[PDB]
Amino acid sequence: ELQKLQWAKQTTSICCYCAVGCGLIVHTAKDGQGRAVNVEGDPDHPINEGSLCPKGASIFQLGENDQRGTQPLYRAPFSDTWKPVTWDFALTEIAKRIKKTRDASFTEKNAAGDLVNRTEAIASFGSAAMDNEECWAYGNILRSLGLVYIEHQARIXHSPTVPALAESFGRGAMTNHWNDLANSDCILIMGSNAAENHPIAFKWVLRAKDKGATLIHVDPRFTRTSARCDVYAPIRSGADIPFLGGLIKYILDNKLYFTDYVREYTNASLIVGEKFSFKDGLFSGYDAANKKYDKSMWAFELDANGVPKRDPALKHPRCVINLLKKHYERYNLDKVAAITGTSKEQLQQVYKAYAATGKPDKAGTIMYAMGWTQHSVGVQNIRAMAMIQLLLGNIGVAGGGVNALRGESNVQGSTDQGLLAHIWPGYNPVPNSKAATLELYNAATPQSKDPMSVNWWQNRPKYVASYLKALYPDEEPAAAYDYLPRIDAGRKLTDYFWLNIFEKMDKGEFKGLFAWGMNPACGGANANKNRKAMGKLEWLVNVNLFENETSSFWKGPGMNPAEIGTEVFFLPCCVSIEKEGSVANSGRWMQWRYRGPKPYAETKPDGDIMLDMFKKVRELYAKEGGAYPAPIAKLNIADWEEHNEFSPTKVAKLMNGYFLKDTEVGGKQFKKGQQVPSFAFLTADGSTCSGNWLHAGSFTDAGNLMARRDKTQTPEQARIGLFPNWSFCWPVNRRILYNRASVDKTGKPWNPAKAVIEWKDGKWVGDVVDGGGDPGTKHPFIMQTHGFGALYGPGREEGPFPEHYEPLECPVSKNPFSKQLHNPVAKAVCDPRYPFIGTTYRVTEHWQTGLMTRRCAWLVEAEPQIFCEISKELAKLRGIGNGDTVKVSSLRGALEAVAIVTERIRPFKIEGVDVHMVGLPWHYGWMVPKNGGDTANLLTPSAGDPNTGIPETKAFMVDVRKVW
Amino acid sequence: GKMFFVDLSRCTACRGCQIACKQWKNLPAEETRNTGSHQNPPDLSYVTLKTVRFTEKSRKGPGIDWLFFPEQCRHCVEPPCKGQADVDLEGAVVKDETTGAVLFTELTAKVDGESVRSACPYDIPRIDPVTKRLSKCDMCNDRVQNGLLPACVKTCPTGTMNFGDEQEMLALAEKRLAEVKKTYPGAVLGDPNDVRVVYLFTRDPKDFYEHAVA
Ligand SMILES: Nc1nc2c(c(=O)[nH]1)N[C@H]1C(S)=C(S)[C@@H](COP(=O)(O)OP(=O)(O)OC[C@H]3O[C@@H](n4cnc5c(=O)[nH]c(N)nc54)[C@H](O)[C@@H]3O)O[C@H]1N2
Ligand SMILES: Nc1nc2c(c(=O)[nH]1)N[C@H]1C(S)=C(S)[C@@H](COP(=O)(O)OP(=O)(O)OC[C@H]3O[C@@H](n4cnc5c(=O)[nH]c(N)nc54)[C@H](O)[C@@H]3O)O[C@H]1N2
Ligand code: SF4
Ligand code: SF4
Ligand code: SF4
Ligand code: SF4
Ligand SMILES: [S]
Ligand SMILES: [W+6]
Repeated sequence: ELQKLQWAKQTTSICCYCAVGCGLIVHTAKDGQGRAVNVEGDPDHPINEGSLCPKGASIFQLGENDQRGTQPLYRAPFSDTWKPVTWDFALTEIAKRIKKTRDASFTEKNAAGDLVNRTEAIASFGSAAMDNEECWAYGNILRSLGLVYIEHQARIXHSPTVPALAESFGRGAMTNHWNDLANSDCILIMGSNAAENHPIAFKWVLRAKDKGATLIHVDPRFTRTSARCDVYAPIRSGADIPFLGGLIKYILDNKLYFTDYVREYTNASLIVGEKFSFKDGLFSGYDAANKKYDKSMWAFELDANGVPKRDPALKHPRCVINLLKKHYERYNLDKVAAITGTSKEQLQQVYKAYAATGKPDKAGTIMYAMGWTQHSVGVQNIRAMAMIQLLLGNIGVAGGGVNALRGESNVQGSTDQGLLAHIWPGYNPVPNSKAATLELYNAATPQSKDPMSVNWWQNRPKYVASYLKALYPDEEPAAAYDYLPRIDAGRKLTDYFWLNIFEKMDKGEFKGLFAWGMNPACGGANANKNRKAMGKLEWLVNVNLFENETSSFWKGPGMNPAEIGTEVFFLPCCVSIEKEGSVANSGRWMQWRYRGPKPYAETKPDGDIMLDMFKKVRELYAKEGGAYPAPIAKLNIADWEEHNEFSPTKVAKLMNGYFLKDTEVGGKQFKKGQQVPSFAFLTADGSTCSGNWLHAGSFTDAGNLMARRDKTQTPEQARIGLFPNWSFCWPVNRRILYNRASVDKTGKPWNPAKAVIEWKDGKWVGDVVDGGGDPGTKHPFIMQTHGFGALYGPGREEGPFPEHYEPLECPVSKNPFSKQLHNPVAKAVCDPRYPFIGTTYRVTEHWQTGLMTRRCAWLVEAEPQIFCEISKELAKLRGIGNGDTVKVSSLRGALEAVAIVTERIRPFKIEGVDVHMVGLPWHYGWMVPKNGGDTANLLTPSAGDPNTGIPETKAFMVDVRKVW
Repeated sequence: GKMFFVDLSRCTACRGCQIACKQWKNLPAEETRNTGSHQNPPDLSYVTLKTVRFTEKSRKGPGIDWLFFPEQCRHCVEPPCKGQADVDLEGAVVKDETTGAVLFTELTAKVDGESVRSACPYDIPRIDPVTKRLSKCDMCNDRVQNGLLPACVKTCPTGTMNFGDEQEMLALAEKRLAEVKKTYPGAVLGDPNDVRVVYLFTRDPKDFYEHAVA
């Protein structure tokens, strides 16, 4: 016996940091009745096998931390101190601020006369840190109250992926999963620092190398990742599309594509209409006035029945494949080497290694995260990766895929539950003002006349109706549709997003803000503006683990509390290991975790906080009346609680869904009250409810599949590491998406030694088949309208093929690929006093703004202060020595940091001129610790673009000067 | 006896091990500051039994060779620290018969601490300025006796850290050296006959740290 763990109860959990989803074991004193005594890795968990990086390994110090919030705090207008208060007072006075603001601001109809039933005076930020059941309930609370300005983290790092991959494959998700990396023959890490930012992933990456894989890192900087790769290839900031376009040309020229895969499973054979063209950096249909394309000019030639025409011989000049060859012929090794700053020799090595996976029995994977996509062409970067993977036959196969690495532990889930302004749960769009009825809403879904095209989104009416039955089970869907708010069809979508919320806040156009599980005073670009802007709120609610730069912005640097009238409520929530629920990892694994210690002091789970808060609003409306009360009063919250508190289990069951009456579906009989066994059995006629159609299958009559801890595998499952009985992944436990593309038209794997699925005597064996049907009878991309993986993608704002448009403004004046320098569908000053390219990035030991990890002594011990990494070249130019204090300044602000002079950073050669890059971590802030430094977002700009709404935190102009 | 095999060709310098060592023993954090390096704490101390040392070496072409060294007591088969100290008082330093762990006890407060550090060819022992006790890595001996991996080994995500019976681990180190040489031709095992913590270095051990090897 170990004395430390003797007498303690042992429970399982899931790490509260990144989207790898490592398992924990928690030991809690007094057989569960006290505090945590130990937290370490779960040896039985198939992803981490007991391993933890320093963040996961220090969760004990996060949880049993004496700096944590103990009870609600209240800050009165113009006050200069906190005042401790009861939960009763806090939630009561908050409910009144919500009701007072809603009643005064609510608008039933917009100016144009259309019903919108919303308030625009309240906005919410957060959060990927909440459990899936909490994220779901939170969004529905905010929308029942009529909010439209609902955003979180996902805007920055996740939102570019979703339309890039949806256009390409039919879904926005990461295509494979972590364990599957071990099956790859060549791993290209580009726009990712996975060894630092997804550390347990490198378990599987190195096991790939053990079996013969080549590891390639493409990054402007040499990192801890680069140290363990076979090839490090430097790239100039923003030169990614040239890099990837040259690889496409290389693949085509050298005939390294997977011919049969390309002909059968991509849109290579489809005939594009005569109205498509490209010249001098512009596609056809360009409107120079409105900076926009007429995309109908990009449409396919349709046959008699409305189906795009196909030449299987791939000879017609307007075949996608022939147009693709033509488009990328400009991306020769010489031009690409010049702009990327990668040597021709290294380009050839990288291209050769990776394009070799075009062999049917070889697999290549691409790993990317947020680093490379913080600009207006980020969507087209990811498109290029998808296109390469399709040419090589790497989509649907083991060791292949586009592994778009999710950031936070539940950013997949928080996005899945519709905590962005444009989506409901299950990626059903938020209605605009012109979707006047449910039938009109449902009318927007494209149909296919191809009988081999499953076109699964035609089932959308079942999903929207089932969702509406979950919130308002006593109403007809068509009636319930009118309760939830709608955005204006007139306005650009980006008016409702992250960056514009800060803009509107600065104009005094919001009364209240929820800062729920976020630290925007540090995480928002242009921090000086945001910090000032928050002083123009009437009230602010911060729900958080600790006091922070957001909760206490009013006594931040340069701020006078007496001049600031914002009323602030701080509500302390509990840590991950003090509550029960699920989190959805990057591979869509929806994993259940359990309560170890009880909540610290008087902290509460988010579920209890939000539910209590809503109930008080509900009470106020019941006794006072007010603005359009029906959405609030009728909302089904009884399904959300048990024994007087938020119930994770019951919400999860509602999210899965259940039959509201006896129902026949798909030739099966179902009784009232039964759990819906999959989304295939949902209905549009009110027979079924389901809070999220993606969750249908996750919690059935067989019980909670998310809580399965079963490592049982068949040989073929174990060979590639599917672990199908460990937890549950959407959709319906399909671990590798698009897996029908991994077999020929008889159902035989391209690579039998790494089979994903296989037709074996009447059925599919291995993974769950992504789309039912005998071999050869269905197109493999079942969420696409036409059924094919899209090389040519005419739904994208910037054009159907990725094209280099310079994302760097200041150091560049000419585009070597065309006459169009910048993105033609998207005001940088470039003041000569700031000649260096600043960039921000992460280290292994800190998390996000550092709110959490700056409170953990062991992590501060390893990384105690903000630093500034520079080359020997820039150090010599500016007379900076390793470890000197430097001042980094921009048009937006200034800070001090410790200099780190390293050969890991080198100058860029841009248009014949040396241009220096300056690297900062964005993990620091003024509140804690002593001498740590403040946020790198003092320096960053907040001028996004009307397409993405993303600020440029990866390339912004600065100066660096030595201080004494 | 038990042994660690530490394959430094797989290390990402995540510092999982550094943190996990402190979590298991509930060790205090030092006061640190950045002096132009990711390395911190700068050195082993009474309260730091393991730190990851970072070294940058120029190479031809882009990038560097970035060398990482998670430092700990080598648990010597013939421990000089015990040979010293046994001069002043036996029982200050003992060796576990079953595991092969070399263990400092409370009686180290009574011996010549400074002298015991000098006797160490790896410069491992550290002194408490107050109680004069000596501290270092204890092989997580209690965990090992209870059939658990040491904290730093279990936490490691890359397979850098390996632990087990001495014959298995020596067999593993020989097998792995052969495989690793195909990528790093100048790879060597550190003092493999003298110690119970066998590092595989990708090149000259002294590049990783001046006391990497005896
Ligand atoms: N340790 C740790 N891990 C984390 C986090 C954390 O805070 N700390 N945060 C999590 C979250 S929320 C997210 S979204 C992810 C993000 O994960 P990453 O995207 O890996 O994060 P970054 O370090 O910001 O950027 C990755 C790399 O992009 C490189 N880069 C910069 N500009 C370019 C460019 O133009 N082209 C290319 N090819 N590369 C470029 C940077 O040099 C950097 O090495 O990390 C997650 N994991
Ligand atoms: N310059 C620059 N800016 C960036 C980025 C960058 O790379 N560079 N990255 C961007 C990206 S991708 C991201 S993800 C954002 C992140 O920005 P934020 O999310 O604002 O960052 P933090 O608040 O540090 O994230 C962790 C938060 O989770 C909270 N938390 C933890 N557990 C719980 C819980 O159970 N309940 C609740 N309610 N809260 C909990 C912690 O209290 C803390 O506030 O920053 C963005 N900003
Ligand atoms: S932060 Fe990510 S890699 Fe590290 S322990 Fe947690 S889930 Fe695993
Ligand atoms: S935990 Fe493993 S990979 Fe990470 S620094 Fe320690 S030995 Fe290296
Ligand atoms: S490394 Fe030094 S302290 Fe550790 S057993 Fe050997 S001589 Fe003793
Ligand atoms: S074996 Fe135990 S005491 Fe030694 S470094 Fe590892 S965790 Fe620390
Ligand atoms: S995120
Ligand atoms: W993120």
